[PDB]
Amino acid sequence: TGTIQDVQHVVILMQENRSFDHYFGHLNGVRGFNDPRALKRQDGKPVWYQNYKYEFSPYHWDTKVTSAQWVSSQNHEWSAFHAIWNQGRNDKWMAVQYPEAMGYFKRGDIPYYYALADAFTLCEAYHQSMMGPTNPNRLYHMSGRAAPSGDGKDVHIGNDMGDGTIGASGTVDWTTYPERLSAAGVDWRVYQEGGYRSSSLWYLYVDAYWKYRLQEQNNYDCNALAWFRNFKNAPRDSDLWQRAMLARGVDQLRKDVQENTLPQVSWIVAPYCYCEHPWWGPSFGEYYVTRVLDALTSNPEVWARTVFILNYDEGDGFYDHASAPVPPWKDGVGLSTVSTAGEIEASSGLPIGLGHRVPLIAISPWSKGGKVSAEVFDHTSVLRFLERRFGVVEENISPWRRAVCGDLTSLFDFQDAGDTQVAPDLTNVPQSDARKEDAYWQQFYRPSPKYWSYEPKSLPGQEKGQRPTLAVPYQLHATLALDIAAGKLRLTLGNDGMSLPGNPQGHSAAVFQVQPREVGNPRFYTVTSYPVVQESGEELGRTLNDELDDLLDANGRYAFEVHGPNGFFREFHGNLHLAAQMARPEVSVTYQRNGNLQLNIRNLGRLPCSVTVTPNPAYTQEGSRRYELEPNQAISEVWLLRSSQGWYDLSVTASNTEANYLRRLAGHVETGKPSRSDPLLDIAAT
Ligand SMILES: [Ca+2]
Repeated sequence: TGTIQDVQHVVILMQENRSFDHYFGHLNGVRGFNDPRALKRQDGKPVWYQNYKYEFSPYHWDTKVTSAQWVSSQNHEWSAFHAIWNQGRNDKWMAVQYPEAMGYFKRGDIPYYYALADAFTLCEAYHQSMMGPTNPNRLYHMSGRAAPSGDGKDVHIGNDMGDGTIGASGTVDWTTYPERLSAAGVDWRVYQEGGYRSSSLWYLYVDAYWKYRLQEQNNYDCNALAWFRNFKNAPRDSDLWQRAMLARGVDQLRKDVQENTLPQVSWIVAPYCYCEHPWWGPSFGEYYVTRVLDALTSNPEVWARTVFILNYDEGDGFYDHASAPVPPWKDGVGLSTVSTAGEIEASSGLPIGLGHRVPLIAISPWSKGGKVSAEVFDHTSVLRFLERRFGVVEENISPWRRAVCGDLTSLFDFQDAGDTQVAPDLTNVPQSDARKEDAYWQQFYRPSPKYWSYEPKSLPGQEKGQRPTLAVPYQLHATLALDIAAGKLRLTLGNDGMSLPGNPQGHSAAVFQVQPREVGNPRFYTVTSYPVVQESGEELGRTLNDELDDLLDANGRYAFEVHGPNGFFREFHGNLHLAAQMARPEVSVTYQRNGNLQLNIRNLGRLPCSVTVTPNPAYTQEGSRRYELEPNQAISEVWLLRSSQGWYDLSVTASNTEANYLRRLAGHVETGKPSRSDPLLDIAAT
């Protein structure tokens, strides 16, 4: 016992069109509306201000007075999503969307979801695989690739795949993971209220004037297994059609749980009235989650070996501030040690994914405590988790997606059981029934939310408090060097990977985003903790060297930021041409074993200079330290960080040096053990 194999039943529930900051932008301990490493626009304001001939900012939807649970969905086409992305700038959020997409909810509107988040594990770095519509994301979730072949050509980007119910009438013909599950011999099933032709336009997309209330019989064509040739043309009495595509119910799920005959792996699909789609409120999705939870938790033996994973397909047009890792798509935009075959759209040329943030909640006896996990995951991580548990490896996973995204084994603590019960409120259906009842009956008639009448006087804050967080394998180095001969900027990016209890040795892949504050274009890098054998016989990995030639101005001015995973910040400023003929310092880092930090300052110049280190006042109260460093000199300093929860933000300045010269270092020391969240989140952003 005590391993991943102890898990026996796995349930996957997948809702629609809810971004991260829309739900948990206020929750304490998450990288929410007050991320201190927020992206900065060209004008110098943080990205929380968006310019569309006027200044737009996020605002709090207050269901107690308006109808925020009934808002029409926005436009989230592929072109719209990529124009939002803007090749890493992420600043045209209001260019294509509409103002109402900037709203966010609070605990007063969704008590059930916030109770779940406070009680169960939440991922704040979960990204959608394709920056596009629903079906391709669900195609990735059910197959692991949205193309007939893994060469990057003919990848579906619009929407054709379907079952001829709500306008989607296509058929795709590559190997699907449930087929591998059937071939292997693992019991799998799909829970939905109806099969073929259950959903109807006449029922759901005509405002449903006859009912407009509830439909517990259809499935909204969200079954991605039904779009494949083998399934769509399987024998009517065949095993595949029995296991996958039929009519079932959540009451039958409760019956199966109480009979100790739960299918090993269950895809739970939702009816349209409950699947969180913007035509319907989050309260209905809460009620369905309550039904699933009370059905599942109705037995000790079943709950002692069950893992329930709730996630969403895409974030729709709802606002999210982070910028997702992406693979290089042309020249002059960075290099990756791992071959990006099949990850780049051939016709368009821009990369497919990954995309913005969507919530992921893990409910299991091994996933309590209200923890927050900073590793980056995509839809393929679920299939990789099934691979890790059952051993059936899906080859359809693109190599870049295999390297970048994790396998969800870092969320759960399998060294124990923790088989305790769950709070009575979340399993108590009738109060959630009351919430659904007065949500439909009251918030229906309230006026709709605007932005021209509910403009915010300030950017939204965050709930007070920290949360314990889970260890991540990312430890990074980013050093800058100036070529005194060629006058170029050389960036050394490095990774090692942290050993984990869930990761036997510590394979990991990190993505770096380099943001030009003044001039240039964002440049992305992918490094890995293991060697990668390139097609030419080389051995890439563990270290990358790049040259930032195009960032320089006409007079040598350079000013840029280096981002990453888990709040890795390195801000570099200065100038080059005049810097040649006097001294210059350089800053290097070393992660001590016991969670402390070591800072080394290296001088190769010609005259002595004084260098002062002044930490941010929030983390610690000891004073700045200054050293008079000579030419060809170096000194090392040990910085204690246990009282700051193992986070650092240092500003290194110097005298007798160039103007505008300033170095900024910031991040979290990774040691392989769970720790707390960032203390700086609850400090007001502006
Ligand atoms: Ca969707």
